[PDB]
Amino acid sequence: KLLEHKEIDGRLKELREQLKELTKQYEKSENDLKALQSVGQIVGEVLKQLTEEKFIVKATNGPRYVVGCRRQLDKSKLKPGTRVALDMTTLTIMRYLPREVDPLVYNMSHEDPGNVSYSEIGGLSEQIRELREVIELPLTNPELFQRVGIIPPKGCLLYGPPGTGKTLLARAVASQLDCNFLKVVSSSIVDKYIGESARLIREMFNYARDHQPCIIFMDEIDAIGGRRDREIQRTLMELLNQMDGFDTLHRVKMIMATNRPDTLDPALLRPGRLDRKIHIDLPNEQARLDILKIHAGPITKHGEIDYEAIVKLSDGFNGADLRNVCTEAGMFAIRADHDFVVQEDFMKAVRKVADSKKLESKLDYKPV
Amino acid sequence: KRDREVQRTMLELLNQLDGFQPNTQVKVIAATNRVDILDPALLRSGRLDRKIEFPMPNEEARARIM
Ligand SMILES: Nc1ncnc2c1ncn2[C@@H]1O[C@H](COP(=O)(O)OP(=O)(O)OP(=O)(O)O)[C@@H](O)[C@H]1O
Ligand SMILES: [Mg+2]
Repeated sequence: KLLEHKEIDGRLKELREQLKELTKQYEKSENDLKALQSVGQIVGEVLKQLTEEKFIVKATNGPRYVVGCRRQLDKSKLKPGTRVALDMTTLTIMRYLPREVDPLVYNMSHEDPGNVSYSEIGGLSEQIRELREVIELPLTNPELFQRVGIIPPKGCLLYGPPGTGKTLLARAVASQLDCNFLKVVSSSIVDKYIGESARLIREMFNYARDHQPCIIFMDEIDAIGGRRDREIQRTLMELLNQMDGFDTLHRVKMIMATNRPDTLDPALLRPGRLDRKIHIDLPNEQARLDILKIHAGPITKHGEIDYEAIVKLSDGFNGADLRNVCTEAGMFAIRADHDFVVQEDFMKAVRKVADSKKLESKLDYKPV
Repeated sequence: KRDREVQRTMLELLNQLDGFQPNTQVKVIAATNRVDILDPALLRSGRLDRKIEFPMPNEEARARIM
């Protein structure tokens, strides 16, 4: 008798479970239909309050209006520069939002910088120490700075030949410090809309101040930091003004990277904006050996590898050149169908990358 | 090598190809006749790992072409 009872009871249980699921989609349908009745609200930044009731709000890029708080919102918190939402019928203020992220700035913060560590970067121990003293120590350990009274340097700029690792160094700093990191190619900040770039960089610095401890990195800064087309200079003025707005308390730091520091306008080169300069020169003999060891580490070689002879031959090479040496040795192995790599592959790769650098008619490069 | 906008475009090309997590599965191929013009910016070993010279076609190469 228990089989029929179990059949009907299990059917009942399954039916009630399906009924709970069905009531769930019913509630979802009612919730989204109730949502459909909702009406959006116009966003906008605020301005001077004339009285305890009437305020001036600059509705987005549109015109500014004289409006009022609804009835219940705060009055002391509404100061010039608070993002507020406005009704589209009487334009009154309700639901004053914290601030805008400017989704581009969202992208430049939550962008993967890699798992690079200080170990993976080699040959710049002096530069790594300087940068960590300028950007890491003031952030992680401020009490030394405030008690001692030292104004921490606002930012540091990195210059050198292409492929020396400035960007790699910035990536390592981003990856190893548990913080909020901002990186954006300078060329991308420039926009064809009127004055959009100045508002872009203003909102980037506002986000950095909002999301301390925040770190903003500049690569190819000479795109906009170049010597005095019109919007470039207009946004450079905004850059100078905004980063002159760094208050001593702020846990925000600046890194600019470039390949032609001479083109940079001396305006940034002045003290008070960009004090500490770091030169990442072509890797030295021991530096080249260290970089080569780092890059050839994970490869599956067989037998002894004479890194010293390679470093003897690899004159004028940069870190990217050594990475190419490793890659071309790997490709000689892959063409020869060796499951491994030998010293001869590294030899051939060094010679090949040397012929490639022959093409590299690198013009002499000069600091700031 | 170093208008201003062409510079901006080529800087964007440089950093969408070498900096801050490139690669995944995008491979670029570059062709030009004036390699002396480009010099310092793009030709970096990190950016264009291979530099493939196309020589003046050889005797047997010319015969094969015809
Ligand atoms: N000292 C080094 N140790 C290890 N790898 C290095 C070193 N220097 C350069 N490299 C490698 O060479 C390449 C250079 O890339 P990167 O963009 O960091 O160069 P860069 O000199 O900072 O150029 P740019 O300022 O134009 O971005 C990277 O793949 C990096 O891993
Ligand atoms: Mg760089």
